[PDB]
Amino acid sequence: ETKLLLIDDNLDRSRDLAVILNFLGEDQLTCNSEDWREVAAGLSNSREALCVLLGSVESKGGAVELLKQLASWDEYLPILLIGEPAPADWPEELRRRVLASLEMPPSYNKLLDSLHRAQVYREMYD
Amino acid sequence: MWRETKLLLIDDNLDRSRDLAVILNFLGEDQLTCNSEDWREVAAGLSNSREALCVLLGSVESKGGAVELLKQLASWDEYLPILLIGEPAPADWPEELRRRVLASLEMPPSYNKLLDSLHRAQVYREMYD
Repeated sequence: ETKLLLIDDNLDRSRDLAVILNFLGEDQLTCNSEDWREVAAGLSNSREALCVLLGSVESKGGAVELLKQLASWDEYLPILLIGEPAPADWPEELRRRVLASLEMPPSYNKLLDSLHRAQVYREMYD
Repeated sequence: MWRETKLLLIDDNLDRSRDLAVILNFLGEDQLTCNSEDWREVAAGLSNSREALCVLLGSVESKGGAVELLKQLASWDEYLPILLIGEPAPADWPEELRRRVLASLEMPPSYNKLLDSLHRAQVYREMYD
């Protein structure tokens, strides 16, 4: 019984992403870079979070900093990039957790396939 | 066997209408979006009524009601199927109209029912072409 973790500072895209995820019957919590810890404290524990859906981080230290934090919160939490460049920028270590970099809106298939991939990833890593 | 088509979204509930557009956009389903006061104007931009696969119909605050709206749609093209969004087809309605409503979609829709309803639409279009 898991929830997706939707972390994206572009509010408009977020609202659209949630609409699609609800349509898809995929549960999710909606947070930004500033408040994601609070919202994530709503979950029993961290393993309730299947995957992070990540858009744009407008906080101090950017996506890479948010990501460092995510992996100290749960280093087995895989990431899904949506609507943002694939960055060769990121250190390999935290590029590792990024299952796929998807377009906005993602294709129906890519999205489902990638969520399936996040299922398996969590599972193999428990 | 085919031709290119578009969905026609008529819904005065604007937040629902925007949400529906996001979903259809996600689905790759070309569509035109309107409310009841401007639907004629928006629809005119089609080549003809036959490029409309079907109507997704929401709430109608038009002078009169959705019943009248259905009536105009029918005169326009009587083979143009209707999908009720967010509304069970009222048992109150007259069969000539009811005969055209193929499905009622709960909000937010199910992927499999939306697809099933679009399929019924296509079977219906091409039956009377």
